[PDB]
Amino acid sequence: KGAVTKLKFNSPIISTSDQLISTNELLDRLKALHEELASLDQDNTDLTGLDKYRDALVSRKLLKHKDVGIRAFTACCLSDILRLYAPDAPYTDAQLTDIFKLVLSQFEQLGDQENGYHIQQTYLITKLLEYRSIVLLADLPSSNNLLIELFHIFYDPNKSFPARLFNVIGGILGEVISEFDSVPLEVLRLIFNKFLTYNPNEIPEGLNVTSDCGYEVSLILCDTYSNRMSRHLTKYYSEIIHEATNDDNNSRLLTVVVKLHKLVLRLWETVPELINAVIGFIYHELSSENELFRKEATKLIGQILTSYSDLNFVSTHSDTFKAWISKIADISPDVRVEWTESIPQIIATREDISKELNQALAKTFIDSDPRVRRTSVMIFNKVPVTEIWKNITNKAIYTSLLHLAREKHKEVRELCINTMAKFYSNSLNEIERTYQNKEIWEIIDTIPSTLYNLYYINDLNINEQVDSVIFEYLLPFEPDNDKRVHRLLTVLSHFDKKAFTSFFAFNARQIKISFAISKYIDFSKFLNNQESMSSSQGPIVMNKYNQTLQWLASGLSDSTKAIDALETIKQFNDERIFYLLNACVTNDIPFLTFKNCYNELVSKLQTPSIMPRDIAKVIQILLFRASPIIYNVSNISVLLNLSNNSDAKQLDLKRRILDDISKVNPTLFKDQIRTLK
Amino acid sequence: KGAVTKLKFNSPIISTSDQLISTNELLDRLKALHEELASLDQDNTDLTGLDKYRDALVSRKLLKHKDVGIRAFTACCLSDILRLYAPDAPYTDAQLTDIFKLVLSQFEQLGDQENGYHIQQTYLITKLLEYRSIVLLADLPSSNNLLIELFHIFYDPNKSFPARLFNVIGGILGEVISEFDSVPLEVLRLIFNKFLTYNPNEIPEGLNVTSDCGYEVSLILCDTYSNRMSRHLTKYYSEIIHEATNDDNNSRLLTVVVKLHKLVLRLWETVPELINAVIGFIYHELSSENELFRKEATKLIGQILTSYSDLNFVSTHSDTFKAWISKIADISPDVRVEWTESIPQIIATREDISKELNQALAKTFIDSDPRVRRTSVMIFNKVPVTEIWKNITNKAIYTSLLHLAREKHKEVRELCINTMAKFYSNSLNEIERTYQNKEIWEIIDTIPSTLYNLYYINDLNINEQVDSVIFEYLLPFEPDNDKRVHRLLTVLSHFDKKAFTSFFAFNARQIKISFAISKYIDFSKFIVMNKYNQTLQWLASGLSDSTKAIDALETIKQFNRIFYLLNACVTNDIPFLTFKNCYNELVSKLQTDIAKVIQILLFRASPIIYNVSNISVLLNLSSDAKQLDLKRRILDDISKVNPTLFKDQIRTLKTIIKDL
Amino acid sequence: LMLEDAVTEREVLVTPG
Amino acid sequence: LMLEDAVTEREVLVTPG
Repeated sequence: KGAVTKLKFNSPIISTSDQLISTNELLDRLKALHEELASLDQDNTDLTGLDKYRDALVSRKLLKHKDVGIRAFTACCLSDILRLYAPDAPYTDAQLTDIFKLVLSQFEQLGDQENGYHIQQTYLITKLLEYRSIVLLADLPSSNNLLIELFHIFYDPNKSFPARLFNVIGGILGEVISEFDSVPLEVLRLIFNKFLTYNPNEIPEGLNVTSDCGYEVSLILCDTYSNRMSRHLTKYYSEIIHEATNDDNNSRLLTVVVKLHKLVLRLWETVPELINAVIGFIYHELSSENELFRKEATKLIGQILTSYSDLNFVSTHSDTFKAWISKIADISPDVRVEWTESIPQIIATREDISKELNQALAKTFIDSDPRVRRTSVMIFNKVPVTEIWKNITNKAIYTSLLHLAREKHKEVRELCINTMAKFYSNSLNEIERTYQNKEIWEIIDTIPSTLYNLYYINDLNINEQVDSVIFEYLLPFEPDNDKRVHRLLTVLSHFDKKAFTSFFAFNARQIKISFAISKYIDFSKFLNNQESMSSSQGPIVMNKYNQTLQWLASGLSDSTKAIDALETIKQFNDERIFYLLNACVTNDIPFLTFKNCYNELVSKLQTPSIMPRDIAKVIQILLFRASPIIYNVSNISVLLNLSNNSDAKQLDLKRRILDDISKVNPTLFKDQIRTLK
Repeated sequence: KGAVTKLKFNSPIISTSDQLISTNELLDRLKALHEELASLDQDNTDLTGLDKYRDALVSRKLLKHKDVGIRAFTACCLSDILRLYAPDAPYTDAQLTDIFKLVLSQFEQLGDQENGYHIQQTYLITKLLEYRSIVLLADLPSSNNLLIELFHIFYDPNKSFPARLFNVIGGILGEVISEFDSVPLEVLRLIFNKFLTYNPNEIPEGLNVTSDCGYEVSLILCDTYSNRMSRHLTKYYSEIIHEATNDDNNSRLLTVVVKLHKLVLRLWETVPELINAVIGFIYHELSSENELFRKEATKLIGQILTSYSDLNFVSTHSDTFKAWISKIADISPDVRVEWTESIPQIIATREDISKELNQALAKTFIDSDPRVRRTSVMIFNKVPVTEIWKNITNKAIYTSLLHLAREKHKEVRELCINTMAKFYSNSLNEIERTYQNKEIWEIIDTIPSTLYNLYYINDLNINEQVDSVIFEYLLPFEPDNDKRVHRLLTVLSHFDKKAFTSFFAFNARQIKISFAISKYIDFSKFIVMNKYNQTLQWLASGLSDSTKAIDALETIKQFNRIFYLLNACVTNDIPFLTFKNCYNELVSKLQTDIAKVIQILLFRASPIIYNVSNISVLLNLSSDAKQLDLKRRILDDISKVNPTLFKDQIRTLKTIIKDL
Repeated sequence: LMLEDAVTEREVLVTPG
Repeated sequence: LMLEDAVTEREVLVTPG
């Protein structure tokens, strides 16, 4: 009762009919009273000569007074009264609600344009938090509603709160909710949706200073008040799922869970510590009866493993990560594909694992469903060669990859062929050899042989494909005279006898093909001018060319596309194309100009009974067998003895090659040595 | 009975105990019989001296004979018999099934690696189509099963049929199914899923030599037999939905409809004539009770409108396109958003429509939900300026666009402000003026004034944003002293008095801010110490988050090069060229949080518009009357912000004014 | 509702002292 | 299943005529 400090303000605050107080006088008085109360020290203060105003500052005439100033000052005063009297809690619950609706109003106006009393309201909110009087709001019979309202105030989009207060707003909402056991779903929708509805980094721009109250608030709550929020997050997940589930609309559940998963994915990125609150649901979702939810859960954890996080998922939540890798054996193929689709990014984003991955992909590469096998080989296509070489190391993967090249299934086989070839190419142009990676190389080095062995299956499409693929990735057409050979040897380095016999056969055919296209043009030129409509050979040469064209078209998958193509070329009867074509097949051409005639030739055919595109894809593959690429001025480079001694594995190839080049057709071979002499 | 031609083959084909026929002999004999029969004439032929072999060629000893050859030749022979005896069909349905399982076998082997009788089987399939004998398969009691099998054969991925036969394979399946009224769903999922599972733009990677039977077949069926297939396509859609609905799994339907929609989207791209078969379902889906199906259906047509097609959707199926644009008034906001999200790509892809769109966006721009509004203004952000200027022309769009910049809703306000600024910038650097777009320019010309008037709201965040926006799009730092002014005048060209007062105030403030930040390090170098605190708190008073500034400057001062950069940026009177160089490096290194803090301060603190530009603003050619009157307006103030300069001339001018 | 312009031409981006 | 090589080392990429 007795104190050293004392309230020195004693002016009336209530306007009656007998004695009236002007609005301005009342404003000034309430200002004074506010300023004075603020200064008061809680412990050292009379407090007895203050009930007068305790009783006065709750009059509805002031609570709902027109002038905002009176209301704001009243708010502050009451803020202080609460602070001084506590922990006695002088007002009754009713009065306290009446006060706390006023404070909410003040908070509401705080986000509005300045009413000239922003400062008072700043004081209000700050001091309501500092002295923790705010939480009184929670012990009221209307607390839930007041909570919802309190939250809607600050999360309202139409309000513009300054950034300075965000830490305070997160405080207010922090404390007020820390007193709650069961928070209304509404508030939680409010708090959590902000993760969905506000994604930074979405608009590339100059400063991105824009910022958002509700989001930072959500972060403050989910970071600073994690321990109390997690409990609710769990309830949010379960309740939302529960709500969607029992919904009359039967197609909502999936749509909402797919959203929850996004909420989760964001939380993991922003506040990974919270994910613990719902990780169990996911864990159980992976093993759910409905395949779709397993698919989604798989996709989710798939997304998680590729996201930047201060925390580490496999360390933190190994339990479910194991359950994640456990989905390479899910009954539903869709789930397996869903899993397998995620690896490239994972590998591309984390080296954390090369153990379970290598364990899993091995099974994924020999799965009964061709979709997953395709999605498996797609790895070698989508993620860069280097990261493959670094991350995946299991023997079985490569063997299976190459193994599928002989598979019945077409769509897999083709992709396989193309992939492992482009891979072979890239797997030499980027990765060198050491003492430890050579262990798998004996597989990457048997790629060309394997490729060349496909010819033995005798399929037109496959032969066409291998033809196309070899000259695309293996034996390229660029970029110089020496390295083509240097690599050529490395391609020939690891061959079995079959690979050599086929390699040579393919070359033995080239001369017979050249001897055919040359005569093809020599016979096609017959329509340059009238030589014999029915004269010299009219009745006989037409049926030599006509029947000759079938010979070259007997090796192509779609002969009816071949016989049609070149006849239209006879329809053309343009000399340029004939000169280039003829030039490509005549044998003995410097390697460099061949490229020049070929590229222009193919480019020329583009964009002029059906589309020429065909004719291009026909004559190109047809040329790959027809023209000389390997037996040419390369000879001159193999001729130069690159090494005095050593490198026996190179000289035996020099031999293997030249020995044959001298045998298949020596019209070219014996001449260079003559030039050398 | 009497004919000119007669069967000249009369060797036995059935091996009995008394007389045995070697396998090879049987091969040769059946070969001969095949060859002979092949040449026979269908109408002009005895046909009586043939029953002998008709009866023999159904014996299980031949039909299911071990040697593939026997079976192939038997198949061919039978194929010719069917053709010769046609249309009488002497055989029983049973025998005919037994034959047709054999033919199916042959087709099966036709896609396998060569079996040595590939020729005979090619002949088989070809002539079975030419003489149209295949369709007999359809009038059997097991026809459904044989159909399913027949289709499974060719759509089999484990089989590799040569390309030359694809047109024929599309024929066989064409005819055989053209005889069916109720096709087992299996076949239709078979035919149609192929559109989903094989996209010819996913597989190009080198030579494009790849091809696939099932797909080309599906197209042939859906193209050449469109009239016959659409009829089924309808049934496929309805049945798929019906199955999905009652599938007990309650989340199945949506996944299935979203896939059907993809099927549709592919069909429109490849065979747009077929969409007629299901366009009604979509039409009714758009007006469905469930919002989600409306949403999906809406986006679908959204997708349609952006794809290259030999046909035109708004012309062909206007009925539903109207129903699509009818979705700007759907009860469900998600649907509205879904609609509004598709336009940017559409407009950039089609000029076909500028009437209904302009009609709609006006409505979309004043929607009660801020989401649709945001996604509306996003148009001006995502699609290039030109396409905007050409495609959308309605007054309401632009007015609403600029109008939303002053709306209570924040997320709208912000995007609005930034967007119309980027638009302003791009809308002068790229688009010229004409007779009727000037009417829109007179609105686009009020962007700078509107922006500068926003400062008067006195919101820290807004002021920060407008600050950021101005120096990014309106008054950039690029590229050299000579041109900046020329356009600076053009932005200042259309100002009201407020815009000028604020424009000048911003610079009257600039010197006082410089006067502080310059003093900041000068105060940090250490009676003034308790002024440092007040200036340092003062400098952060203009910022939305001062509590992030006061920490920032302590973090930079914690060190106690950058200091020189700051001084250089703030000292005033700096060659604008170096300003850029010191400015950029500072932020680039300072970035990799704090970076976002000092920049905004610099935008208000450092000299950009009042700088070495002045010597360039002084030099004129006389000459534009619209520029020279403004140059005074500017310099006049520049003399007030800093009288250090023009104090010498004007005084002498004052004297000569006096002497007068 | 719509936000309202609420200051005069004199005090804009002003700072005392 | 897996495809099986169906030509000899002698006749591979052979062409009659």
